[PDB]
Amino acid sequence: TVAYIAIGSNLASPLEQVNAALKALGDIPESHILTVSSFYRTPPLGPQDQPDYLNAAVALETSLAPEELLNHTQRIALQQGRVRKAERWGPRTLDLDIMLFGNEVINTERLTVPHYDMKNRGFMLWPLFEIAPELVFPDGEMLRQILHTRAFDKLNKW
Ligand SMILES: [Cl-]
Repeated sequence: TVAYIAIGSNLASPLEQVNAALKALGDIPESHILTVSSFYRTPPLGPQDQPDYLNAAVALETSLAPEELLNHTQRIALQQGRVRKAERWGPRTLDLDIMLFGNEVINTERLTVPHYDMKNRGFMLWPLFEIAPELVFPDGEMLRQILHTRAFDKLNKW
């Protein structure tokens, strides 16, 4: 099954943080990276001197069940994030989210797929469109149309 995963980081030097997450994704059991988007840049909100977020989308082929894949993405987030050194929240973070899982709709306390807010996040949609321009959501919406009809912040490549 093809799952689409969002990666985001504003940790340390984000380029290598994201490369580490990618390596970890490829090391998930029964799973293989099919393609990775370009790396995109999201500025922080407000005047503060805060680091930019690096965003990417990954197509991962997997024979894992959705909640099994979630165990792994949560594990990698913990292991690679500075959760132990810093705090769960941030403000500096490594985010790994399952955006889509095949054509499945999952509504559980642990897992909601499609990701609940992805259709409002240009930093998820633009990278996803780069790697899956013909994508159609489970509810029938075409990714290509959402990008024509919703307002998103300008998103430059990293
Ligand atoms: Cl949907």
